Amino acid sequence: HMEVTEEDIAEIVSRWTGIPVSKLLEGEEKLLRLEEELHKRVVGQDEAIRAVADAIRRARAGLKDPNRPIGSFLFLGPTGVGKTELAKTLAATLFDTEEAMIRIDMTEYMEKHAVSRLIGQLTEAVRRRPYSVILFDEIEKAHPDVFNILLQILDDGRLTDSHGRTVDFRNTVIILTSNLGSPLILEGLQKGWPYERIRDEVFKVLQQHFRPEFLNRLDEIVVFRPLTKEQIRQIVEIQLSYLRARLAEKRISLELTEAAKDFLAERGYDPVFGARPLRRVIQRELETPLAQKILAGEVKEGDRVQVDVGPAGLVFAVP
Repeated sequence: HMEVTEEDIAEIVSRWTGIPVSKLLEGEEKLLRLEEELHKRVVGQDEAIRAVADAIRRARAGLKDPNRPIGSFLFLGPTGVGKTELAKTLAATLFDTEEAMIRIDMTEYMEKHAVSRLIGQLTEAVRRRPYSVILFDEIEKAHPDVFNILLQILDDGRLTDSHGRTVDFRNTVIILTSNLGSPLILEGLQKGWPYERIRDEVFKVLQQHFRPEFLNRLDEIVVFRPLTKEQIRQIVEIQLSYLRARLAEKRISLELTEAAKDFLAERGYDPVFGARPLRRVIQRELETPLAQKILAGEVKEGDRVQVDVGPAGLVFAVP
C-alpha cells in the first residue's frame, strides 16, 4: 500500500504491545546484514561484531534455550576500543534507540548491601523495558553477592526482586565488560617482563575473577584488540561527523590532510583509555582554532577549509 507505510502499521503494534519497531521488522532479512549495521559505527573489532551477530542469529533461528536472554557476552581487552559503542549501536539497531540500553557501573556495587540496590535499580529498569541491552561495566569490581544475581539472569532469563515477583530478562541482551589483564599487560611491557610471564600472569588473574561455572553460562567470550593506526584514522573521521554537519549549515567544508588525522590520532589515542580521550583532543586541537578563525572573519559562509599539520599544531587554509 502506497499512502500507508510498513512503519505506520508497525508503530501501532509497537505502541500497543511495547515491542520495538525493529523487533517487529527484524524479518523484513536484516539479521543477515546486521554486521554492516554495527560497522557503520564500530570501526575495527570484526571478531566482536561477528560473535554478537552469530549469537543473535542462533536465538532468532530457534536454536538456543528460549528460557535465557537473547545474548550474553563478556567483552575483554582494553577500554576505549569499541565496547560501549557496540553496546549502544546494538541497542539502536535491535531496540530502536540507545535509550534502550541500561548501564550498570559496578563501581557502585562493591560493599555487600549492593544487592538490594540492584533488586530495584536493575529490576525496575528491566520491568518497564523488557527489550533492553544491559551493560555491566567493569564486572570484575562487583561483589560476589552481586555476581550471584547475575547468574540467576543467565540461568532462566528471569530474576526475583524484593516483593517476590520475577522480572523477565528473556528479551534482554547482557554485555559484561572488563579490563582485567590489559593494565597488567601494560605493566609487564614497561617492566620488561618476558612474554610467557605476562601471558601466565593474565591467565591466573582471569581465573580468579571468572570461574568456569560462570563463563559456561555465557554465549561468547570476546577479547577486544587494540586498534591499528588505520582503524584510528577511521575513528577520527567518524568523530568529526557532528562538527562537519554543524559547519554544513553555513556550507563550510572541512578537509583534513593525511598528517592532520594522524596528529589527532596520536594525541587522542593511548593504550590506557584507547580512543576515549579523542573527543577532547579534537575539541582542543581543531574546534578551538576553527572557532577563532570563524569569529575573526577569516572563515566565512560557503568557504572551503583545508586542515593541515604544522609545528605549532594544526594550520588552516582557504584555497
